[PDB]
Amino acid sequence: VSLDPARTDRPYLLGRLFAVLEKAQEDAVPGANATIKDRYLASASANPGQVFHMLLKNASNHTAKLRKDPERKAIHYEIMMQEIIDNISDFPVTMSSDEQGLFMIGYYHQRKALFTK
Amino acid sequence: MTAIANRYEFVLLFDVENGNPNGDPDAGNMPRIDPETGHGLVTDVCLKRKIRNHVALTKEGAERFNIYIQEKAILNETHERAYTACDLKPEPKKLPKKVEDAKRVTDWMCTNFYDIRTFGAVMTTEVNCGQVRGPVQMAFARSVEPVVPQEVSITRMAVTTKAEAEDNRTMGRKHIVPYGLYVAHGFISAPLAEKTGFSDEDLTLFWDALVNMFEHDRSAARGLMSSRKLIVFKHQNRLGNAPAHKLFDLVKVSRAEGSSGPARSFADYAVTVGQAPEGVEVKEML
Amino acid sequence: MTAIANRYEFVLLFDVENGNPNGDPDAGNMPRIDPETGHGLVTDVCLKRKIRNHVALTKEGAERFNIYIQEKAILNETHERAYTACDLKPEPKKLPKKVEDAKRVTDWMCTNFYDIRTFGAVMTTEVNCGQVRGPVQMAFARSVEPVVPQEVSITRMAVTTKAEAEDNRTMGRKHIVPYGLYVAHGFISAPLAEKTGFSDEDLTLFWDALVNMFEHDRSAARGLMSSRKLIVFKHQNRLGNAPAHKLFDLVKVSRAEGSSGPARSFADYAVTVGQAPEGVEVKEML
Amino acid sequence: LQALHGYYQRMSADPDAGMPPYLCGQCLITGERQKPIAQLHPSIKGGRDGVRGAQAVASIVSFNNTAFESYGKEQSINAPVSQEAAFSYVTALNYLLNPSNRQKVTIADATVVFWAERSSPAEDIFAGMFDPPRMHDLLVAIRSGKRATDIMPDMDESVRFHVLGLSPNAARLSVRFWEVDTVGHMLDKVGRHYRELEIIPQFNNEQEFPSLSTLLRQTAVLNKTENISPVLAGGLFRAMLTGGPYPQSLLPAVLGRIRAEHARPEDKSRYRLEVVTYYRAALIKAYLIRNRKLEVPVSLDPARTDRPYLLGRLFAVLEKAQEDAVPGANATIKDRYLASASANPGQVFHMLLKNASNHTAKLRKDPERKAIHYEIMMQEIIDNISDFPVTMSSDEQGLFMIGYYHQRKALFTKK
Repeated sequence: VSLDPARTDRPYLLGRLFAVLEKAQEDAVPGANATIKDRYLASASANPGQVFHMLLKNASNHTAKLRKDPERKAIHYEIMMQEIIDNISDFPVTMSSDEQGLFMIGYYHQRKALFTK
Repeated sequence: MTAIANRYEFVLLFDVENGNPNGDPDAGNMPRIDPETGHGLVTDVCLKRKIRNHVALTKEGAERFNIYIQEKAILNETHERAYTACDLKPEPKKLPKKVEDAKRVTDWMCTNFYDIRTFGAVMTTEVNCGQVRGPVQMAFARSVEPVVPQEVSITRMAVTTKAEAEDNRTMGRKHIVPYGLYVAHGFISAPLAEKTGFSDEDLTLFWDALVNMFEHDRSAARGLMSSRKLIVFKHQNRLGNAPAHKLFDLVKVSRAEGSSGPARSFADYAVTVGQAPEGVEVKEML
Repeated sequence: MTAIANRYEFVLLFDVENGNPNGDPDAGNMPRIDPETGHGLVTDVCLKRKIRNHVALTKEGAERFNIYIQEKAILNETHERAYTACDLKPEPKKLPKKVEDAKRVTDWMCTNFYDIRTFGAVMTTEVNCGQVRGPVQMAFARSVEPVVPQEVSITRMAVTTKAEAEDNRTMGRKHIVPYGLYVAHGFISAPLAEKTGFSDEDLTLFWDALVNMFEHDRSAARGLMSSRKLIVFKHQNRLGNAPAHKLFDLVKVSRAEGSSGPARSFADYAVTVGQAPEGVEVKEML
Repeated sequence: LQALHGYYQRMSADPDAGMPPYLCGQCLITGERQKPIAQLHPSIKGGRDGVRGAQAVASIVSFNNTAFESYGKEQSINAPVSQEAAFSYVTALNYLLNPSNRQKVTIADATVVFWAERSSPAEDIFAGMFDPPRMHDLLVAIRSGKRATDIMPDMDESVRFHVLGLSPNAARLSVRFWEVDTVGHMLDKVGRHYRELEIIPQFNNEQEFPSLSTLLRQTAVLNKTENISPVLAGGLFRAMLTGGPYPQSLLPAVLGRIRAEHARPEDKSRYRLEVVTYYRAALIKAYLIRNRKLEVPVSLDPARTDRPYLLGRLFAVLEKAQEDAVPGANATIKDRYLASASANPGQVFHMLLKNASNHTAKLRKDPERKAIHYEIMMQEIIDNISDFPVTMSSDEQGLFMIGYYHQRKALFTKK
């Protein structure tokens, strides 16, 4: 995958975070209506500082749900969450139209990487 | 019929609780928001709809107070009715080639229909009676603070269709806003009013509609909504005595002392109004 | 009507909020933009039309205060009237020559019609009446910052034409600018005025028109628009004393240091005016 | 102009196309000395029949006004030629312009005529083959690359061939281009011209050997036969038969059209007309070859791996979503964003993507859930990219349209 695991660009990081969150959720609850993407893509971009902290609540709940089962992937995700977030000093208030584009890129690269076996 | 003789400006305030004020028909059905800032938005069309509803409810077909049967009607029929009512042969694409009767196929409308008299309409349609501009205009509504839409899940007893796959049989969604406070602006023009006859009694009825708009609107999804404030500026001559933007600046909204993080009631806010120039009259008690 | 005796230049600033300042006839009806930079654009033509409207409104057709480029008019009839009022009848469509009394038909049109007196007109059409330049000019308006036009999806609960083919709602859409600030330039020249009689009273009228033109322009699609600044440079003799571009450089616009994120109000910007050379004097209208 | 005089001499001895009717100085056209000099020349046919758009009576040489006279000499004395030479000269021309004989064609501003130095079938072939309505076996022969003699050995490739293009203004006449090449060389260059133009057709009914008059129209404001820039009509015709570069002005012209276009329900076509037509794509491809020396394929290339070409592909796919989402669509992103996205990608693509989500989402809730197939493709494309460029130069803005046309076709092939 074209994913660069050492970019360290804040919007890129954010997009990767988003993707991982989505994947986690997906694993947690088979047969769901839709994705996280569908519900909160817009908002995230609009106002990163207001939504991420809510997303991380649900993340935990999902992980909890998962881990109890033999499918203890979900520990592997949590480590990634650790790593990603580690590099971030604070959440942005607003994002330019430009870094919005960047944001997207990061998302996609990470998405494909997760789907790899 | 005697038109008004002064220019007007006004400001309106309202809020919501655990409701969807106006659903976006493209974004699933989520509330409308500012993509850049997260501020909420409300279309003026919505408001006008509400006002028309209230007028129809309260007057109930009184003369000169018809509402253009806006619900599910074939609009072009009323135009040929104006033509035939004016004794003019209906013209699909064009107005009559006769100034007086040409305008009459519209003046009949103005006499009959209140909402046409107030907002105007496009009437160059497949039956042509012309155009109207409307003496009353409004802009978009904007929240004073960012909003955070929420979504919830629903079960179901039963199945609509032949779902033979064969508990809790179905999911469903709802979209809500915990809290929010909104503002709006509006204008009234006398020179245009002279062209349609929008008169004082109509203005009073309009004020009443604004005060009591929400009371008859209860629905499942609507939640709880109400109006809070209303300030009216009245110039002293047919053309105003000050710019509009200066007037709207006299009203200011801010957090109460007890900020306490998330806002959840009207009580959280403080509202104040300045003092107007000499040529403008301020009445706010409405 | 004596001509003015000095050269003039000026700069104008104005806002927009949740509106479409000028629709593009090719791009569906999106706002006009610079495809390469994202900056917004406004045609001078629009401004001119606004001015004409305002004048018309205010003056109400007083002598020497008519306007010529008027709603659905057939223009060559006014040329034939000018010819006839000068006791004469026109040449055929070729008209490579001047008209049979160039002075009197041109002066007849100059006298009576204000906007001709101001702007000029191409008028060597099939009824010849000559040709005019006009002393007052202005260029395009460009936004200080790139803009982000956005589209809005809306409904109607009624249909126009009986061919329902199904009684149902109808979809539509809108286009808006969240916010934007514009700048424009203009010039006035004495020698041209000498040829037309453009007089100081006209100039005062002109200033007033500029200050207030927007106030009478409210409509559905417009939103809220208003003028904010106006600076006028006056030279001390019949011909200037400094290049134009030098003067326009004295006005500087920049965002207030405290603001961040996308701009949303005139308070987000700071405006500064310098000191003019000795041969010019600076005055601020608004 | 020796050509005309020699032409008349050639066949005037023959029983058709030539008739016998008709101080002292040096006759320029013939170079002979001490012959009577004509004071004025016979007229040239105008009108539709003659030179289209001209005055009823037209001339090549005229000195009406003082500003046109030099060294104190008056009227036709400014250019001495014998009476017989002028007669024959004019006569030949007049004959040629006769529509009754297959030697004339009209292109935008101008009327064009041609002849062979000697009697040959070439005259016949060229009239149709340069602007199509044996027919096309010799066309695939020159497009392939083989010589003309292969298909028709009889053709003396050594024979000379003439071409002349004229356009009028009032009663006076002008010259836009003139060419004198030989047979062999001439259609060799025409073969080359066809190779470059080659593109996969979008619909089965479309031309395969597009007519030059067809192509020019496509640049018109409203697809009208008028409104064609007389300068591009002259430039392309000369570039075709000389084999030189296309005029630099051509490319931004095309891009302008694509910017200015919007669908025309008023024309009541069943399909909402495509902005990047079959024809427009062809013109763009050809320009990148001669002028820019690029490589570009005839069909979709899944391995191309270039940011401008990739981004063109991307725009195609995400459009498809829209179409499916809303059958019988009102307007499409093609009608509004295509100019912006191709010039200034980093300012628009962000939001474009966001929108696409909703389309996908709605396609995912309904049956026929292959939003999925589109979703994969996006991912694939994306991976190859690092960053969105802020601005693209014109050369970058051709490739984007080619990537779009190829990718859109690729999807039509499915449906």
